[PDB]
Amino acid sequence: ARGPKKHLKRVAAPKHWMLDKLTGVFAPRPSTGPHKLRECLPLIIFLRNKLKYALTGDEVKKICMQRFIKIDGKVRADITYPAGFMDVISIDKTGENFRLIYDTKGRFAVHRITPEEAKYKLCKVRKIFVGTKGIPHLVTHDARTIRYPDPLIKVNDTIQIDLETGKITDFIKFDTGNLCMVTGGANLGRIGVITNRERHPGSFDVVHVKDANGNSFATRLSNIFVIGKGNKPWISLPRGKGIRLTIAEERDKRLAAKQSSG
Amino acid sequence: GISRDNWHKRRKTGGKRKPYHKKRKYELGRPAANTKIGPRRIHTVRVRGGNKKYRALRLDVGNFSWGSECCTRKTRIIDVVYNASNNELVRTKTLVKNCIVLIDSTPYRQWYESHYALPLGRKKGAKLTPEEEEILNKKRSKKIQKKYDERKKNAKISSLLEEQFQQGKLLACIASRPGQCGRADGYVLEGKELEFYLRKIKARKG
Amino acid sequence: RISGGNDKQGFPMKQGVLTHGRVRLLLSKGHSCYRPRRTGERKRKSVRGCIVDANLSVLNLVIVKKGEKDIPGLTDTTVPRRLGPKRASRIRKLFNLSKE
Amino acid sequence: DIQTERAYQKQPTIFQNKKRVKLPRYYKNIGLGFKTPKEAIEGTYIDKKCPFTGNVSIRGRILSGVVTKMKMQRTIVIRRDYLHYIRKYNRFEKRHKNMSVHLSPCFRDVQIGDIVTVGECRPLSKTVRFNVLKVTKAAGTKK
Amino acid sequence: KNKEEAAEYAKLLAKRMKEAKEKRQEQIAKRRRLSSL
RNA sequence: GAAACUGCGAAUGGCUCAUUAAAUCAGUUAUGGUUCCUUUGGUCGCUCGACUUGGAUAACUGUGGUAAUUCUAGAGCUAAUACAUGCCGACGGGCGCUGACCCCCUUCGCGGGGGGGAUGCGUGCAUUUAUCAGUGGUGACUCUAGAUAACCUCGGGCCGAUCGCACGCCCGGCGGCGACGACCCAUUCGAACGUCUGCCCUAUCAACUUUCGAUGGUAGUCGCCGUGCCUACCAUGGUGACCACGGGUGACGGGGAAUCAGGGUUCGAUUCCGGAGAGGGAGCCUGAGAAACGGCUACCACAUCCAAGGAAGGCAGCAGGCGC
Repeated sequence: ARGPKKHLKRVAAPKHWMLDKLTGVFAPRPSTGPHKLRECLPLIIFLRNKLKYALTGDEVKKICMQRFIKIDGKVRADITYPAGFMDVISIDKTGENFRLIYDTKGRFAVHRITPEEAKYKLCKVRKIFVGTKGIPHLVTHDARTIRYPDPLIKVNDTIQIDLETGKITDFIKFDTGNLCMVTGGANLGRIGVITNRERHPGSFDVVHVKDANGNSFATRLSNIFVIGKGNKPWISLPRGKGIRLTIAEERDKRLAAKQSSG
Repeated sequence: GISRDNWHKRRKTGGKRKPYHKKRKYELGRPAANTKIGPRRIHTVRVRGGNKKYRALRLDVGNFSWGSECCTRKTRIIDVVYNASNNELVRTKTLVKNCIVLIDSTPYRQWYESHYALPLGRKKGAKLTPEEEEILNKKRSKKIQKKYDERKKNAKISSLLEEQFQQGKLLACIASRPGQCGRADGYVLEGKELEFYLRKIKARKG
Repeated sequence: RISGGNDKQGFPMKQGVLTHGRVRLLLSKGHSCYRPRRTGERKRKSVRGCIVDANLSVLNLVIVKKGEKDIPGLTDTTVPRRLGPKRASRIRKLFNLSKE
Repeated sequence: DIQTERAYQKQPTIFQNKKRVKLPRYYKNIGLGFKTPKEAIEGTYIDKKCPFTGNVSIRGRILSGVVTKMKMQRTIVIRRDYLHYIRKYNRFEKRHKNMSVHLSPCFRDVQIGDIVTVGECRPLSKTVRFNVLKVTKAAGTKK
Repeated sequence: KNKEEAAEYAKLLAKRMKEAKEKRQEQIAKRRRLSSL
C-alpha cells in the first residue's frame, strides 16, 4: 500500500451483507460517508440484494440517477453510499419508507415504517464540545455536528432529530432502566432494559442489559444505543422485537408453522 | 536522503538489525536552517499533507516579552552571547530555540516612561532638552495625576535589569523554533534566571 | 534580431546558456526546448549553446526595423488578423468605447 | 543542588518573576487511584518525565517487576518473571523480560529487590516507555 | 440564523440555570438542614 | 462536436517470494505523541479599515531543422474556475486602553466620593510568543473555551472578480433551486510510530556492544509528530546459561493443508489478510498519499537503433520466444 485502497474483495466483505461466493471476485467498497465501511449497508446492496427491485449494478445506477431514493430526507446519487443504523430510506414514486435497524441476528432487516415515522431519527451523541465563542457542540453516531443543543445532553444519551431542520426535539438520558438496542459484538440486535453500568477507569466500561424473558447479557458501553425511556421504544421495531430465542426454539417455531401449513 | 529511522542502529542488546526495506519518504530529514542575524530572509519548505514550514535563514527583528508586567514589543536582535548546547553556535552566531541574545531596550524604556511617568536608564545629569520626554513625564490634570502617583508606587525595578537598560541592551531567551516558524520570539531574562545566566556568561568569558 | 534557429543535428538553441558548443540540461516545466508528459516531470535534453557560430544549419531572424529598400518576398502583402478581442475590456480598449 | 546542567532548570508552566511589594510548584494526580506522593508536592527537584511534576500522561498498561539495577541516571532496570506454557509437554518454562524504566527523584529511596508498579507513557528514550508510579518495600526490610 | 439560534439558546439556557439556581438555594437549604434540621 | 488548455485519476488493481529470524506477522491495547484527497455535517454580512480589473499561452494559421523518437525552435491571433490583481458592502456602532475637559454632593477651604466624556490607538478566526483567571469534559491536560500585551514569513492563511437551469415579485424597483471553490472543525477511508506475549536448526557460536552511538541525563537540530533520529557537553552503562552475540535455512508471516485412536509429526511459493520488490544499489520531482519504476536522474551488469554526431531501454502485467 502506497495510498488509500479502493477495491474490496467479495470474501473480505462484511458477513451481514450475506453476499454469495460464485457471483464475482469483488463487492461494492462503500464510498466514505457518515457510518463506517464495516457497519454500513451500501445502497446497491439494499436495493438489488434485499428489496430485489434491480438485478444488476447497472440497473441500480439507472434507478439512483433518476433522483428516486432519498436517504435521511436528501437525494443520494451514489450507488455505494453507506446507509447505516437508524437511517431513514424514503422512495417517493413507490410510496415506501424503510428504517435500517438490526434483525435479532447480526444483520440489517428491511423494516417498513409509516410516512409520519419516516420524518425523524434517533442519533447517539458521541462527544459534546465547545466551539470558538463558548458555543456548545454535539457530534452524533452518523457524523452530524449539532451546535446550540439542550444544556443537559451528555456523551452517552440519545437525541431525536428532525430530517428537514436537523434540530433536537426530545432526548433520552443514558440511565439504569432505559431500553437499549445493542449495535455491535455477539449480542448484535438484542433489545433489553439497562440493568447496570460497571466503571473501569482506563478500560472499556461493560453495561449489563436485561431482555424481556429474563435473559441477562453484558456488552461494552460503545456498542449500546438507548432507543427508549422505560419499556417504550421511541421507534417501531421489526417482528421478533429483539429477543434472539435459542436454535432449539427457532426450530420448534419453524416446523410448527411448516406442519400447520402441511 | 537524510534518514530519520530506528532500524539503521543497533538493538538494546548490541545486536545488528538487517534492514527489511529501503528508505521510505515519511522517514524524511532536511539540512539544518542555521539562522544567522541579518536582513530578513525566509525560504518556504512544503511538507507532508501539503502544509508549509518557514526556514528563517537571516533575522533582525523579534517579538520579545518583559514578563513581570506583560510588556511585549517587537525589538531588533543585535547579537548572541551564550548557548547551552554548543559554543560554535555562539562563534557562527546561529539563532536556535533557548539561546541567550541581546535586544534593543528602547521600546521597553519608552513604554516604562509613558506608563509610570518616571525615567529609566537616562544617567544622572541627563539633558532631556527635546522636552516632549518632559511632556510624557509632566503636565496632567488633577485626578489623572492621582492615578499616575498611585501607580509609580510599585515601579521598583530590579538593579540587574536597571543596569542593562542604562547600558542600552537587554538579555532575552528565544522561546520559538526560528528555523521552523521563521520567528525569533522570546522573553527578557529576570530574577534567578538572569543571575544564573550572567554568572554563566562571565565564567565562560574569563 | 537573432530569434535563434537549430543545430545541424536539430538540437535547438536554448536562450541564455552562453556557450558555442552542445551541452546537457535537466529541463523541467516552464522551460524552452522541452514539454513534460506527466506533471512534475524533468528530462536530460542535449541542446546547442546560445552563441551563434559557423556550424549550425538554420538561423531564425525577425525584421526589427524595415529598411530603406523593399523586399519582393515578405513586405509586399499583409496577412489578416485571424481572431480579435474575446474579453469585453479588450474590445473597449481596442475600439475606444464610452462606459454607457 | 539543582541547576547542575548548563541550561536553567525550571518547571516551565509556573512563572517565578511576579513583581511584589516561596516558589510555587505544579503537580497533578495521574488518575487510576495513585496517591501523588509527598515528595512531588514538597520537593525542589526538576523533572520533564516525572508523572506527577512533569509532562507525561499515563495511559495503556499497568505492569509490575522487581528492581534489579539502579546504576543509570534517573532510570532503573526492573525484571518481569512469568511462566510460558509449552503445549506438547503439559508443563511450563520459567522466562523473564527486564526493561529500562524511568525512576523520578520523587521516590527518594528504592532498594534493589523492591516491588514496583509501572504505567505505560509515550517513548521517553531509545528503550524507556514506562514510569515508576508506586514502590512496595520488599518482604520486611524494616531493619 | 446566527442571531435567532443565539436568542433561542439564551431562553432555554437561562431557564436551565434558573432550575440549577433553585437547586443552589436547596444546596444552602441542605447546609442549614445539617446546621439546624 | 474533433483538437488543445484546465480539473481529476495514474499511490488502486495485477505479478512474484529474492530479501527479512522479536524483523515480518498474529492476538491485545495506545496517539492525552501525529498527518489525511474524497465523503457526510458544521462554519463561511462575526473583521470598523466593482453593472466585472490585468498581460501571457495552447489548439489554429504559417516558416523550419536532423537519418532517427510520443524531439520540437521561430512569426502572427485568441480564451479561463489556467496565471495574477483587487473593491464596495453589512457599517451605526461595540468593546478595551488614552483622556482634553465638564457638572454634581461633602470638608468655610484644601483634600474626598462617584459620575459624564473630546482627540488618538487597538480590534475577527487561523499563526508565533509571554502573562492572568478557573463554560464544558476526562481515570488523568501543560484539554477545551475565556481575559490582557505584541506578532503576521513579500517563497505571503481565510474574509467567492465562478457556471447552469427556472424566471419572477412594483415605480428605471425586485429574489428561489443547483454546479464549482475555499482557511478551520468534526466524521469516513486510512496511514504512521509505539505497548504486552508469541518463531525453525545450531556451543566445531560463551561472552557481546562503546570514545567515528553502545545504555542513560540536559539543551538544541531535524521530522507530520514521541524518541540518540542526529548534533554538543556530561554519566558508565545495556544484554547473557531463563542461550545473549554469531552462523544456517531448499525461511516471507498468518488464516490454513496432509495425516491421524488420544498425544503428535510434516507442509503452508500458491487466489483472503499483512509485508517486501520491480535487472543491482542510490537520489529525487509532482501530489493529500510515491523514495513510484506501464515517473524522472546517475553509476554497475546487459542490451536495441544508428548518415557515427546521437536516440532509446526495463514482462516477478496478459499472451508469446530462447535458456534452464
